[PDB]
Amino acid sequence: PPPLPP
Amino acid sequence: SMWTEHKSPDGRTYYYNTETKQSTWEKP
Repeated sequence: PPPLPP
Repeated sequence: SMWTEHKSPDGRTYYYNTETKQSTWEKP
């Protein structure tokens, strides 16, 4: 799964 | 181009660019 943006 | 649609756990709609491999908020 892709990481969430800040 | 080349994006992924996912729902931020906090309760938001975020997208991940698989063309450059980065995370972004809101539709680009």
